[PDB]
Amino acid sequence: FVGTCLDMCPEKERYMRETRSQLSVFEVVPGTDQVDHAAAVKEYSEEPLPHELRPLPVLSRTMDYLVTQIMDQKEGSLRDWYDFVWNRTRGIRKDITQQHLCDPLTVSLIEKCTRFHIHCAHFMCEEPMSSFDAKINNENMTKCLQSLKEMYQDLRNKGVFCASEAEFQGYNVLLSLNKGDILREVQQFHPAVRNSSEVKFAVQAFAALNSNNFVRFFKLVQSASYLNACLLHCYFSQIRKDALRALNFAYTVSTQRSTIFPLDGVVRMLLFRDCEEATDFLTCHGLTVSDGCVELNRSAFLEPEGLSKTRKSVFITRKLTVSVGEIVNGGPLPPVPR
Amino acid sequence: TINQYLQQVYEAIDSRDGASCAELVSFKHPHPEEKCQQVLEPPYDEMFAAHLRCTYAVGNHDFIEAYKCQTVIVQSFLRAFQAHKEENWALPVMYAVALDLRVFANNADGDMLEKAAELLMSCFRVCASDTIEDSKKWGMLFLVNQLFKIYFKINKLHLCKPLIRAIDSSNLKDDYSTAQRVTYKYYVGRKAMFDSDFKQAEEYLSFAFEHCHRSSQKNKRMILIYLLPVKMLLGHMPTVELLKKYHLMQFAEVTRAVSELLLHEALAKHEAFFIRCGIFLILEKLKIITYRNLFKKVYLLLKTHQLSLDAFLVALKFMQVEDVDIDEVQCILANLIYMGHVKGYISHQHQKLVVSKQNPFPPL
Amino acid sequence: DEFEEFPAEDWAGLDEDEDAHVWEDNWDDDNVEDDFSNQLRAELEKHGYKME
Repeated sequence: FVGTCLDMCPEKERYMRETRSQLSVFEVVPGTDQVDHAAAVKEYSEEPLPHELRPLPVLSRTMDYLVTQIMDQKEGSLRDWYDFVWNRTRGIRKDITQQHLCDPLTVSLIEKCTRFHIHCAHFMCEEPMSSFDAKINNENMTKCLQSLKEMYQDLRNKGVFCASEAEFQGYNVLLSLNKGDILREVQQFHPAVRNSSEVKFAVQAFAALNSNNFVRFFKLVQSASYLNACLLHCYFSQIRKDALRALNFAYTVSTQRSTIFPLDGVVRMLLFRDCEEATDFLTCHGLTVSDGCVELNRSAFLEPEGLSKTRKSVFITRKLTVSVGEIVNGGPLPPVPR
Repeated sequence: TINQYLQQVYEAIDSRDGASCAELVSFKHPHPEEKCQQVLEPPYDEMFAAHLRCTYAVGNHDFIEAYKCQTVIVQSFLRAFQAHKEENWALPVMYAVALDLRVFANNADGDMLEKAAELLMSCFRVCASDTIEDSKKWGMLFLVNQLFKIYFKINKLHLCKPLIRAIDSSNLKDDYSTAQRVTYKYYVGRKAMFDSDFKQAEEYLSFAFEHCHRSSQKNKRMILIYLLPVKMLLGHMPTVELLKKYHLMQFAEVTRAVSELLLHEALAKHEAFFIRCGIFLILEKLKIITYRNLFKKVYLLLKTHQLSLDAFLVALKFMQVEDVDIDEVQCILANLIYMGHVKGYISHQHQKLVVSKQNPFPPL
Repeated sequence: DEFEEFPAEDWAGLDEDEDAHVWEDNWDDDNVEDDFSNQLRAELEKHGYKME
């Protein structure tokens, strides 16, 4: 069943929001109380009748107004920005999930939401527990990539191609490196997709993982785009542990000497921010980083446990010369939607 | 001609015969519900009426009706086989209901293959329950060989673990039909080459390569195609004579390239062959052992205990592999040290690798 | 590329055949005089780092 909804907002649910006081502080009129009839866009809490679900051009205008203004503003707290845009993008995804109409423009609505998820996989990492909850974000991202993977098969069997097909298959490979089944998947791609520019980049990243070649990993992440770099922030705690274990094994004589390993090379191979992050990272693991150089000892190294909180790795956000809005769109923006 | 079929299914139940399955139910020979429901009991005759209607459906080439037929066949025979009270004689009839819903279950074009997977998993969850002679689990190894064959073509083998551990712990593990015993650890060796369990694949599929019938000369080749890189990663590489006799000549120059870039040229000369069988990304992981053999060619060419890293840098620089510098060659050698291929330690103050002198580096 | 089933259900131990010596370890030896190793005998001895 197709809908005839012709509004940016819900037509009934804003009044229930205003009576029951569940408003979002970003989209109200200034001076509380009244709901903003210009922008009180849909909340997610069979789907009956042609309200609460929108056809494709109104929903595309909704996505355009979401990308041109809402994600750029820094007004208000950072707690509810991710909740606001995440709930509304998940509402759009639930809307066109059970609508069962497909088009290449509908694939772009998946594309912008998964680009928003890739961008928020790194930007909101410093948020304290209750605000971000990175487990449900990484849970939500793989449903988007799985639905996009199963979606691209349907138009390919139909006989129409897409310019943005081979891009996110690379991100699909970069999502799952610890699962070794995905190599069977890269034997089952289309030859034009497999012989492209960025899937062979993903093969280089998978070879950098399993061969434990950390030199051609951090030098590889500087030769990629912004989203490709910030998706690899999940593996920084894995590569820097699987790399330093060999470097605290291959430099000692038996178990009882000390190999004086100098500074400014560990930050050259392993991608740190500076000396200040590196000394704090290697002090907590159990080895000595004090005075002139880094100590190395077999017996005084143990596996970590408990808190393993991360930071923002600086070098990956240097490649953000354009602003936050045009990354998830791709190139320019359509201006003034009304 | 119907009365002879009713007589031979009547003697099937009366004489508790196992050859009556191959007589009637199997699709290997030349192949109306109210009549059988008049003459026989319902769980024993719905089989025959469904079989007539879907041999009619195959006779004018309709596959969806035959798929619903064999769904009804497996469900009704499961109900009648639980309505048996512990006997062995319906286990030949168990053979021709699962195999025939593999080729009719594959041809409906996926989700129908997953549908056949769950309705055949429902068969296994009832077959594996009850029970030394009267045991209904003798055909179970026949059943579990199908559940790999559906699961491999769909490429949705995310969890196959409780399906394997249930039959790995068994008292009758070393005694079944030996035709189905080969066909099991072939697929276990497939799941053991994948996710990095290369020793289990080697033992469980070298057991398949040492056995199996010489009459079908496709099984021996198909074992080799998926056998060879298991023992190239393990180390014990084939000879020239088996590749000459079984006409498998693509890997042979590759077995030169492991022995002493020649490896990239040999891989790219037949680039379209290993993609088709799904070997190509496994074969890239031999970079470690070919660099260790290149380490052997450097060590025997210069003959000292402490070697400088610039010679290995030049030896990688001939290879035309992109973006190789002094930090990359220092990294692979420490990986060789940690995994145990090359003994010694990488000195940073002198940039020389001191190796052990009694054994230089262990064999495999 | 599907594993086709066997014609016979059972067979004896003498029915299968092998080639006895296939998976050998004779290649881990000290042969230097192979031709490819002569080619590297240019390149490691062109940079002035030469040894016996």
